[PDB]
Amino acid sequence: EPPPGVKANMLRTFSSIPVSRICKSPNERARLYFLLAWFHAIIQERLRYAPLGWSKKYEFGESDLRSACDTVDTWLDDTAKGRQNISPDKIPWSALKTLMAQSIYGGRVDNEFDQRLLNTFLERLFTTRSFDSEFKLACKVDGHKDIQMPDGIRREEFVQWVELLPDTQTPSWLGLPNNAERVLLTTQGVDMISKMLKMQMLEDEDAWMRTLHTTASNWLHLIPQTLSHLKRTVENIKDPLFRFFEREVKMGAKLLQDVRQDLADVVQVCEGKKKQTNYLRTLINELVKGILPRSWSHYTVPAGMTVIQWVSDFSERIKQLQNISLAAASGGAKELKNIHVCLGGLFVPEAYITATRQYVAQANSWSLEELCLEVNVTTSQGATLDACSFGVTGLKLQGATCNNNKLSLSNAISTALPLTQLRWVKQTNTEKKASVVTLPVYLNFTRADLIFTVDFEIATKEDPRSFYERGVAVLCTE
Amino acid sequence: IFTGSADIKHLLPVETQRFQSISTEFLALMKKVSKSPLVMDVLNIQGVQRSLERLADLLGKIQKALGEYLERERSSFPRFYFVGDEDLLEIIGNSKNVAKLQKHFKKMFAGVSSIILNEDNSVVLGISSREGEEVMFKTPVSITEHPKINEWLTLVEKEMRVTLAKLLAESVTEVEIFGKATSIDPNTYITWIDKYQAQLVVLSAQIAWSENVETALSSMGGGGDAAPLHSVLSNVEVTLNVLADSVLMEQPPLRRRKLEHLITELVHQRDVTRSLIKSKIDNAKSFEWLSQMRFYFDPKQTDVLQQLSIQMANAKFNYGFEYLGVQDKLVQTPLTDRCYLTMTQALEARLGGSPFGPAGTGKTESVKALGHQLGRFVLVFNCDETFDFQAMGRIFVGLCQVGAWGCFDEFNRLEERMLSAVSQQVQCIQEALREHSNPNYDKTSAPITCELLNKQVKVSPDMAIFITMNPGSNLPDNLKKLFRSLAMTKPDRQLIAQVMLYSQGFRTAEVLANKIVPFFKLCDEQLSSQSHYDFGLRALKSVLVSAGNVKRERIQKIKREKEERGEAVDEGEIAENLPEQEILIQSVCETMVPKLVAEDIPLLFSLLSDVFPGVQYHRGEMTALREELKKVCQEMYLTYGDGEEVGGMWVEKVLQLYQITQINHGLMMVGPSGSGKSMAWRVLLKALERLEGVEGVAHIIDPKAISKDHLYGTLDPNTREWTDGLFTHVLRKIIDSVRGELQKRQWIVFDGDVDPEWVENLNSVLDDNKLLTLPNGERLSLPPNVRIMFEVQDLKYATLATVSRCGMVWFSEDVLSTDMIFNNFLARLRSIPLDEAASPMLQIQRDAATIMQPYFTSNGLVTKALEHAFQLEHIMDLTRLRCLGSLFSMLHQACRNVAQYNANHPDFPMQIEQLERYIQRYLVYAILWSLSGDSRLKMRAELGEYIRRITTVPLPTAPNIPIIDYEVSISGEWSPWQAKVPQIEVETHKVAAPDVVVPTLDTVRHEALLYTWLAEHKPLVLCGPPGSGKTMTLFSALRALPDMEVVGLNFSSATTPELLLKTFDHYCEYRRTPNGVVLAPVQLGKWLVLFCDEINLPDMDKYGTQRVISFIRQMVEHGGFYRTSDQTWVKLERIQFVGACNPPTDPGRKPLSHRFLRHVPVVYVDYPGPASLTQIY
Amino acid sequence: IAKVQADEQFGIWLDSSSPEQTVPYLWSEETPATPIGQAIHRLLLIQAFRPDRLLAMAHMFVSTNLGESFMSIMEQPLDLTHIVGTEVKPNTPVLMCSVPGYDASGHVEDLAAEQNTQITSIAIGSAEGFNQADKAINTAVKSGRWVMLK
Ligand SMILES: Nc1ncnc2c1ncn2[C@@H]1O[C@H](COP(=O)(O)OP(=O)(O)OP(=O)(O)O)[C@@H](O)[C@H]1O
Ligand SMILES: Nc1ncnc2c1ncn2[C@@H]1O[C@H](COP(=O)(O)OP(=O)(O)O)[C@@H](O)[C@H]1O
Ligand SMILES: [Mg+2]
Repeated sequence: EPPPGVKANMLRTFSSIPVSRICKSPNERARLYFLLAWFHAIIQERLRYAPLGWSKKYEFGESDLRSACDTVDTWLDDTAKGRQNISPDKIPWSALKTLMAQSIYGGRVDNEFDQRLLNTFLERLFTTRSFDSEFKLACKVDGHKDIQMPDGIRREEFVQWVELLPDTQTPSWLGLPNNAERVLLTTQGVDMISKMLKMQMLEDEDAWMRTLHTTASNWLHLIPQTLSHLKRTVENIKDPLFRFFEREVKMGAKLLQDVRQDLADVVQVCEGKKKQTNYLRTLINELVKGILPRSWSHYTVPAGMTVIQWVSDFSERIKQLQNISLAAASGGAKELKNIHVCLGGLFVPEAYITATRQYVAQANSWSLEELCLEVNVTTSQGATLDACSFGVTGLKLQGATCNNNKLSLSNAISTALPLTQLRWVKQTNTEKKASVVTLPVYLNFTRADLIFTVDFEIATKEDPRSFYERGVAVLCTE
Repeated sequence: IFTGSADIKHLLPVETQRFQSISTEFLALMKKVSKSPLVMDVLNIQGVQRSLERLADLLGKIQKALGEYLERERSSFPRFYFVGDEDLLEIIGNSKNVAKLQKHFKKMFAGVSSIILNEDNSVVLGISSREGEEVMFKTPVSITEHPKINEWLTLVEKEMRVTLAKLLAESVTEVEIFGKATSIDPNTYITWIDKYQAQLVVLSAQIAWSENVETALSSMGGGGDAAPLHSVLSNVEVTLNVLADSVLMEQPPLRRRKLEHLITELVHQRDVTRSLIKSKIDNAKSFEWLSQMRFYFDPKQTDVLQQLSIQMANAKFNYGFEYLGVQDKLVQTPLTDRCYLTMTQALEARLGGSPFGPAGTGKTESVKALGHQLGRFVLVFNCDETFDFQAMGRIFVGLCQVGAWGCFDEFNRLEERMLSAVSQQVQCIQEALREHSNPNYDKTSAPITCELLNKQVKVSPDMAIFITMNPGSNLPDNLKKLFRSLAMTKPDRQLIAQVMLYSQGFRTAEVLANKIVPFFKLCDEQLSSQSHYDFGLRALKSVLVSAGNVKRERIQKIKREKEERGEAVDEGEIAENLPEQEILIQSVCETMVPKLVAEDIPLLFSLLSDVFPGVQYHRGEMTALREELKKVCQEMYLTYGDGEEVGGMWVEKVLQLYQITQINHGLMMVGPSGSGKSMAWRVLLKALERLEGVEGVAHIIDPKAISKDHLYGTLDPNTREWTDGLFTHVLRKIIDSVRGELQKRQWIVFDGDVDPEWVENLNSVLDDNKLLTLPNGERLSLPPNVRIMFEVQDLKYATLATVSRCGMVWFSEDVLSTDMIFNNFLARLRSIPLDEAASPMLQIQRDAATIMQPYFTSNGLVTKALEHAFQLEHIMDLTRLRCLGSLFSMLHQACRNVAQYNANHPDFPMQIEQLERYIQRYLVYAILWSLSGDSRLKMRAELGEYIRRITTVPLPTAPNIPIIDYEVSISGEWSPWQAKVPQIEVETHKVAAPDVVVPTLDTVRHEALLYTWLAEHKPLVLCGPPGSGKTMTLFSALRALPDMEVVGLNFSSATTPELLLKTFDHYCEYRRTPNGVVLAPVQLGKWLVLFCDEINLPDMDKYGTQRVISFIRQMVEHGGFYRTSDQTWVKLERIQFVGACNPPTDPGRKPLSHRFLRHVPVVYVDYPGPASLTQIY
Repeated sequence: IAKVQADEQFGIWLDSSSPEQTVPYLWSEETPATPIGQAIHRLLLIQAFRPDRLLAMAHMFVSTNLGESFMSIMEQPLDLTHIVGTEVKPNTPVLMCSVPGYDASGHVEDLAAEQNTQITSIAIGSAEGFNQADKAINTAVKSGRWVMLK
């Protein structure tokens, strides 16, 4: 395996790239190659801290570095025309940045926010200021430090600076918050426990049915007994929120009955009342091994979700569904617009966002495309709602704190957002403000599924870029 | 090779002489061997081993010499490497007969399907494409002056390039003149578009836009004056509007394709100029402008072929001037622009491209589109189990020596050895290409060569290789350092919709496209999940095509009104005043509404109001078609409704079906069994015939009964003998039109089921290509008149491909009502005679129907009993149509019994009073035995007491005996069944014989029922626990029947229709009557009972279909089948079917489909019991 | 729970960089636990409180149970010279698997240079490379040379 670390990655890059190739005139080619090495090391190290660093593990291999080196060679040669030295303002910075962002490295990148992160890294590194003696490769390093650019102009000086890099590396070198290391370490520890458990289970093979009976009974008391349906009437068929809540209630009730019947059949098999059919024995094996049954899994869930966590989430979701069902029975129109629903609990929260959009459109006689989303995180308990302002609870702001609806970068892993109050307003053509920042709202901690994009306001002089580098995002559920 | 064509003798002298001598020797040896075919005798031939070795040596020399000759010819004309060995030999042999060359021009050139020569083929005047576009040369190529084919085909290619370059120069001059005249006049614009080919028109537009933007940026440099860029954008929008109007007005197909190409180009130009204005570009040197493809045309260049220079960022290409014909341009989204940037950077860096991503992202499409943008011959090599290595080296040499491109579609489809070898060859070629980029090599005189075919191939710098790969993967490691991978994702449906709406004539295409696509996503999300729903790109294409058709129809309608009046005509104004949103919403309704379940139509209207606020859709009923439908329904004994009446829903459904037929050639009729879809489309066909005057023909085909090979034909593995399948035979017949059948409406109704296997060859036919490709090579085009139609019950296993390609008409069960079925039964009873006031038995039928009318009503005894029966439990899944068919058959037997009574007492016929009593009693008897017939005695008693509670018929006065135990005699009075069971005395010789049947209440009852249903020739089916007297009761009934031959057929799990077909060919003869081929038993006068012992048992297909059950369904519904050895309808004359299946709850018993159970009455023969066993034994 | 509430110094440990080194006494036992018992109890405490230090606490547990230098050899660079000189049979191939994006050929070339052993570098991906590798194996299996297959 390759020795992890920014210093090791940059040493490998400089060893791979020929010394003559770096030495070739103009002199700025050495610093350009150093910038390429630093950028490649930074992204390849951020790959480890996924999904915080990169939403998915892209293959930022040596082919990308070779393409980047060829691009830099060609463009620098064309600009210099054989001159021994060229001004740092003459280098085609725009061409280099665009090519690295859309062709060399952005070709593999498909996520819009990963592309945004790549653009921020490129705009921060590849600039005229990189040739200033006070350029900071990374800021707030190791709690309090800055990685200054090497002032040398030759490959020897750059490699020496690479070698004298401190051993003590932190994710703040890459741009991530320092707690990304803690998240990675606890993920690795949980993985090690799972691997050990797999080993012990194989040794345990060389009773189980009674323990499975206890587990099935416990899950049976965990899951609520039933979920009542909604009442489809002519008045409320027009209501988009109410249609969405019928769909949610029906799907949840169907899954509830399926899982309850499966648990009852497992209990009967354990007691000896029933034999093991093909599906029954497959389900029993999954329950014993702790693997989420595919038949049970019908709504998107975090990868690797265990059966116990899944039934706990199921119980909470059906409690929410029962609450909204009671609200609908009391009244299917006003309560469904003034209900504070948990976006994590809903099976398809993007459908809830679409339904709120449709409700506002019907209320204001507006087209769907003419609606823009605004978020007002209010702290007052049971805050009153506007004509078009909805209410969503349970949103988790990961990597920042929201005070007075303003974002400040925080070292905490996540902070809860009470009553985010998604509101829908008429879309305008005003330009995007500098202080506003677009935060993706991912479904879960995996960040593989995206629901919508909010536009929070950075506070004080927080750098919007710093936000993108830190990978701030909102999560529907923890 | 030699004796096949007489020309190669002159082409290859000496070699022909050598082979002539060798053939003499070989034929002498083979004559010797024919004399003594023993292996030992053959071995003992004097010096036979030496003779064979000498023959092998000499033959090899000639074959090699021939290979050297063909290599020399291919090196003479480098494009020859794309045709095969025998194709090239044919080409060179038939040099004089140029009519034999036109089939290879498609292989040799990109878009030159054929060439145009002089009257006597002395000189070549130009070239032609597959689409008919013609490229007359500036200087004709003379075959007489250059007789050698490799000497005048080179001139043809060079003249093609030079003619295209000069035409491009003139076209660019004309476009510059257009630009100098500010506003573009549509007449002159259309004149120019007609004058120049599609490729050069698009090139001229791109060159003009590039020069305009360069001048605008140069003027605006060093200031904030955005007026030049704003003027460029305004001019582009004005040109787009002019093209929209022109494509809306009537055009020839070629000019329509040119307008669509120009619209696709101008939409991209508008988007790019908007991006530039938004980015506030100052000077032309900025990379936000340099990263866009720019076309520079220099009139000062001496070389015409090197006048056009396509640059984009670092890369700087030149147009290859290869005639590409009229090929559909790809909509250039920003994603495809980034893809172009990556591949152009790779090409400049001398690295072959390699896009990757999920299938359906247009990887090879984007590669081909870029290659055509640069004017290069792009050769797509498919890799899915059709690849080869023998010709691939030849094609590689051709690419290197002609400068063409090569795209490997799904390169991972190759096996390991094939992939390794092809990767080695590609690596050699790409290393040769990268040898061009070095500075040390003298680029002025650099003949870079590669090692191909164990030879030196001078690689032209223009060639490129694109290795498209599909993850699930990794690029080969040997060439991983030579290729730059690119990820491709789903394209912009918004931009595709903009381009298509603009090409349909919608001026406000931007807003409509930004509305319709989110509406389709809204439908796909909010609407319920059904198997027949398609809201994809093909559905959007169909909706927009329908919108264009509706807009053109409104244009023509207003034109006709204003022509009838004295007002002048201005189609421009007429188009301007039409509501585009209303047209689009009307088309969306006319397309989506037919396919929607009854619970989804209000949801669709709510979504449609959400996306298109303040827009309403009003369906315009077609009065002429409504009247024709009413006439056909009256003549077919079917109820017709005008909306909210009995039959209103069904009439609405058939009208929607007609609309779907008009919009799409290939369509489906999904819906639950017994919904009315076959009646709907047959009535529609008859009414369309009556109204339009064009006769309608229905080729009902069952696709599941006949295997895929027999359905689509199969070429023989030897001699390549092609056999025509059912579908291919029908298509060939309609194409030939021997009896003038191309002037008729032919509907290829694929009545059956859709599964992912039998529709694979049908996907291309249902596509816009409308072509049936065959492994033989014949390409069967779909005629415009023919419509492929499906009558599938459900699309549970249907593929998304067919679902998207076929227009859907959902036929819910509530469409056809029990009131409709009762009215149909009564109408057929009162009109259609049973024996054949036409006849006294017809008069009896009319009296019986008059008596039964109060019961066949909306809230009558039959309806209430049917609801209660549905509430009850049954052995098979109860269906309304099975119940009603059984009841109607029983009532037909009742009136037949009345006729028999009249015949028995001719002096005193059936009095009206006793007829009333008898029919009133037999109605209750038939209701009981049709609803509770397939149910246990408990549910039979429940239904009996329910009838007793809810009836007005006097019924038996029994204290406890169920009404099912009473038999209605000819006289209306009831009679118990227990009076018909005699205490017989069995002879000691037949104590337990396989024919003796002790008379029991169950036997006297089921035998009577079987007699009625077998006399009606219904496909009666018996159910019950194994051991119940199913076969015993059936054989006793057939013994009661005078002339009824029986053929027992025991079905197993694996009994394909082959067992039934062998039974047919054993017991029946394929007599050919004047009406048609008729299947009939060898014996005369006796009906054949194809008694199937275990009808549930046959195992379902991989997609839940029973093949033999579908076969029996076809032969009991349409009254025949198709002979696969002759492809002709084989009507069944005297074949009748009976089943004796076990209950579906028993293991291995697959439940029968409702489409089959609809025709077959089901009886539940249960175990005798204790008292019955005591009596019998 | 009671000990956590009563312990004032709990917060400093809980919010420390390396809590596993100084996990406080938070469990009750009748008789003083063995060192392995202390290690396992501190492993449970670390897993419950600071699961991000679970890897370090497992390292400390394994060091207590098997010796401190148990994993120390793994930190050292590969001693491929000794591992090839002894403990590997000649007919046993050396499957030097590398994670994608890495090459292990340099280590073998350096080892062959260090031991002054003739090495035959061959790329298996080549179709002719198949037969070349077969011939090289046939020759070296008796000549006593090393064969490289890539
Ligand atoms: N317009 C109509 N008026 C009255 N009865 C009708 C009408 N259309 C169909 N029927 C009745 O329905 C039956 C014929 O239509 P049916 O739906 O059964 O055909 P199909 O679509 O081929 O059936 P399946 O879907 O089971 O293959 C007959 O019982 C007929 O009397
Ligand atoms: N009334 C009866 N008279 C004679 N045999 C009877 C009678 N009722 C039942 N059986 C017996 O029932 C058995 C099964 O009858 P059969 O029709 O062959 O069953 P299945 O239809 O299940 O194959 C036979 O042995 C037959 O003799
Ligand atoms: Mg039908």
